[PDB]
Amino acid sequence: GPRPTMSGATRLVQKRRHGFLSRVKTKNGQKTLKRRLAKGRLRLSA
Amino acid sequence: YHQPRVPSSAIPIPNVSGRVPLPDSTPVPEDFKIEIPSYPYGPRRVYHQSNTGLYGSALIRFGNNVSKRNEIKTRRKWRPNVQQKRLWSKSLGVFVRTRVTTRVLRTIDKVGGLDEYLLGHKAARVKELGPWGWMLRWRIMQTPEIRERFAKEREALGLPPREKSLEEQLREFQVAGIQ
Amino acid sequence: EEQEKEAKKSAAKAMLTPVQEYNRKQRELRRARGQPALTEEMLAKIGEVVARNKLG
Amino acid sequence: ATVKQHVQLALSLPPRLRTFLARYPPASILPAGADPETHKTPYQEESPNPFMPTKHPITGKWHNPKYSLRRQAELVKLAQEHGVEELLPFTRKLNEEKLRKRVELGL
Amino acid sequence: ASHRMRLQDQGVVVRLLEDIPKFGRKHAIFRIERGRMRNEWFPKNKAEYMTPARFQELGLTRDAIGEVDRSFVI
RNA sequence: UAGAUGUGCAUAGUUAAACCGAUCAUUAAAAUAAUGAAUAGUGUCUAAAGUUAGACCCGAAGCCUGGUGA
RNA sequence: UAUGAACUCUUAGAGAAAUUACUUAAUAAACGAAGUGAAUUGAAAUAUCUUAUUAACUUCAGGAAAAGAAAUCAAACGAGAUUCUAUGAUUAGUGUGAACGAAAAUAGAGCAGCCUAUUAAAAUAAGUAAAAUGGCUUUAAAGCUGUUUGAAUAUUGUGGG
Ligand SMILES: [K+]
Ligand SMILES: [K+]
Ligand SMILES: [Mg+2]
Ligand SMILES: [Mg+2]
Ligand SMILES: [Mg+2]
Ligand SMILES: [Mg+2]
Ligand SMILES: [Mg+2]
Ligand SMILES: [Mg+2]
Ligand SMILES: [Mg+2]
Ligand SMILES: [Mg+2]
Ligand SMILES: [Mg+2]
Ligand SMILES: [Mg+2]
Ligand SMILES: [Mg+2]
Ligand SMILES: [Mg+2]
Ligand SMILES: [Mg+2]
Repeated sequence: GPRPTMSGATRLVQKRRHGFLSRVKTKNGQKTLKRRLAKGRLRLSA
Repeated sequence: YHQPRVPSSAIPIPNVSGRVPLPDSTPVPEDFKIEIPSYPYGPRRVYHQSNTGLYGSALIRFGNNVSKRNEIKTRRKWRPNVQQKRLWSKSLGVFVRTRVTTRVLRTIDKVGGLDEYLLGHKAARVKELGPWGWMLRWRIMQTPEIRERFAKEREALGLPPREKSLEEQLREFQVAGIQ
Repeated sequence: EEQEKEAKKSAAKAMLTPVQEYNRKQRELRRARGQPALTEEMLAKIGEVVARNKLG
Repeated sequence: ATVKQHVQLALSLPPRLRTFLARYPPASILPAGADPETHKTPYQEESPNPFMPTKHPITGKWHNPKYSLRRQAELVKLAQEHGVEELLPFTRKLNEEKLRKRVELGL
Repeated sequence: ASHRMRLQDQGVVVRLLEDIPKFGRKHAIFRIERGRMRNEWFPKNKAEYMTPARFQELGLTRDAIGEVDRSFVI
């Protein structure tokens, strides 16, 4: 069953894993942004 | 590679990447670089190992490993016979170290030396030289032998006599550095 | 920005062999010769062949 | 007046033919008292026959003809429709050359 | 014996320039192993490669290739 | 004005096949000796169908590739 | 038809994008070529095969790119670059099978030829053609290719098919 995995979760780690700079500065991250941008997303990261 | 020092030339043999860093002893003006003209056909997008040696037209090839009974296909690779040899350059007068294939070693003996293998103008050769072979070509062009050889071949073709060479600029900096 | 780009694209002209410099030089002169023109006299003689091979 | 009509027939040919005849004019259309070897055209001096291969004197290598065998047939097929096949130089693609070689030797 | 054998190289044609002892006299054409010419003779300017262009300037033809004379003496 | 051009099917059969041909094939030469095979096709529409495409509809566990996440 | 204004981030460097600190700093996706390259699936199992030179990934490039004026096809008559669509063709052919699968030619869309290329390139092409061997492709040819070897000089019949 599901677990409470977001307990004690900090917003500093949200920006280091799923932030914007963690994608534009990487090879695989540019695909995510280019994929989410072609779909029309407003929230490209975090 | 670790190339030797040219006997009577302040210009060192270019680096694999195309840079020509001069020693600190040689006085150089501020913001000065020895930029080699770009390779016409550009680098090789596959098998970057060939962008740093005399590989001719050889690359890494992919095929199959066919079994004996069922002829089951398995992907394998064919690598060129790349060796590291110290080739003699008459113009430079030193042993230029480079990675050359055994097939290109025969072409060097067929044309009459490394200098004659780098000065070829046919399209099939400029492609075989590659970025590295194109840098050595530029180097031997600065030597006084090739400069005095092309100046003689221009008279046989009815061309006018042919401004300041690169080796002279470095000579003037050693002079200007004293005053 | 473009002047330093064409001077960079055409920077390899100093690495040309004496033969390569000769072919390009001859081409510069050949383009100046132009195209030969057909004089009215020659044009008139060409019309005779056309008329002879069509009418008689 | 007949002369003005002839000049109109020469200027009515396709530009492809007028261009070829301009740089490779045969001795037939040249002036009466003129000589073939003299007053040659810059194109003719390079090679008398553009359809035949020429061996460079300085370098012992054969230069391909200025017009390949395919292009030689386009001019013959284009020159024959306008009655100007007599002005083209010798060619293995000429209608009379293909027929003479067959009748002379045969299969 | 067989109708097909292993492909081997016979050597590179070279023209001596300094009268090497035990091999041949000066201006002697013959086939020598590529290893010695590429590493010992060519760097020391003891010989030169006989390219088809070199054959024309010297006026000789490909039928002028000699043989190695091990018994040569200065 | 004139000329030409644009798949196809059928009109001749027979045999493994060509030659051959209202005849052809086997008979190692042939031959009514014997046996078999000969006369309306073509196009369109309506409908039912064979074939390949998801092929009447719904439904796996799994396999591979590229990415995501400690 | 002209004209004033048109902030911040992606997008200087750093960073937890729309901040810092500076400054008259600035280009997504789809499509294109090459390189690499599966499996489900079908064969009523399954190895060759098929799925498939597919999907996907990587590099490079432009508004398109690639390709292109025959070392092409034809067959004893002749055609005359490349590209797209259809017929040819459930064909020739290969494959044990399952299946895979051309070209000539025809019709249409476009049509453009050249080296003096309407952008500035060749002194006519040698480690090349080709052979053996290991693979790819494929009908055994042709084409691509690692390794080891390695030619000839024009119809006055040299070279490739
Ligand atoms: K078949
Ligand atoms: K083959
Ligand atoms: Mg759990
Ligand atoms: Mg925790
Ligand atoms: Mg590499
Ligand atoms: Mg050996
Ligand atoms: Mg029939
Ligand atoms: Mg930044
Ligand atoms: Mg900024
Ligand atoms: Mg088709
Ligand atoms: Mg079965
Ligand atoms: Mg040629
Ligand atoms: Mg080959
Ligand atoms: Mg053959
Ligand atoms: Mg061939």
